Amino acid sequence: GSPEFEEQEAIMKVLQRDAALKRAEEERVRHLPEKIKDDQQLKNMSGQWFYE
Amino acid sequence: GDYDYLIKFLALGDSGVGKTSVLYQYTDGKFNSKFITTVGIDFREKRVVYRANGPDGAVGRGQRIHLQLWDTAGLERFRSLTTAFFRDAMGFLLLFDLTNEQSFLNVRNWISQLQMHAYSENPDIVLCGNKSDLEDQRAVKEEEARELAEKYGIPYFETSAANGTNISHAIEMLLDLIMKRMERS
Ligand SMILES: Nc1nc2c(ncn2[C@@H]2O[C@H](COP(=O)(O)OP(=O)(O)NP(=O)(O)O)[C@@H](O)[C@H]2O)c(=O)[nH]1
Ligand SMILES: [Mg+2]
Repeated sequence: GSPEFEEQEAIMKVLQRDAALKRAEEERVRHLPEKIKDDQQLKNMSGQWFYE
Repeated sequence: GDYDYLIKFLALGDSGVGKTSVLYQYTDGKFNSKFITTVGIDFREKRVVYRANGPDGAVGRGQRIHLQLWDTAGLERFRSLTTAFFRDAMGFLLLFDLTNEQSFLNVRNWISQLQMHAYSENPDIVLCGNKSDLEDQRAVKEEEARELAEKYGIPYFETSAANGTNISHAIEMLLDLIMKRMERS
């Protein structure tokens, strides 16, 4: 491919890896209520605190 | 998924200052001498245990952290892409090159960009003066960098991605700052 195209290809692979990590993290957060039911700890562990 | 918190940081600074090397040294304990410039953006990961009050004993106290360490390109052709990623980072590792005065003089401009585009106007930043192993090529005086860091109220570490000096220090500091912010809020 052109350099232009190869650059987008490379960045897309990074974005795909990030997407996989995000899905894994989301599945972890889904299962938190099984073990922790204090909603403040859930907010912390889930990362929701970062969005207030 | 055997961890407790996903913490996301981002490394920024001019092209060539050592952002990729710093992160790779931290996550893998390795260093490459050949300059392989970053194609827009990349990230690395590391699983660590955060212990705010020091070592525990028989009862495990630590918080298991999965670190995602975003690695941005410094060249201006990627500036819009990399700026887009500033808003989702919880804290910043801001680098300059001890052997390159201009990268240091650009620190004020990078901070201004973070204040505009970060999640907060006053985000947690750790300043790293990198390539400390290259003393014969040094162009930035420690005291000058400390003075700058002092004005902004940010920690300053002099680091080497070559041998690892102060790398874990700088990143653990940044981790401590965001975990305390979580505690605060
Ligand atoms: N001696 C020494 N060389 C270093 C150090 N950090 C990085 N380098 C070298 O400096 C060059 C640039 O490093 P790199 O990590 O690629 O910089 P970058 O900030 O990621 N560049 P870009 O933003 O263009 O991706 C490489 O040749 C690398 O080996 C350091 O602490 N000591
Ligand atoms: Mg790089």
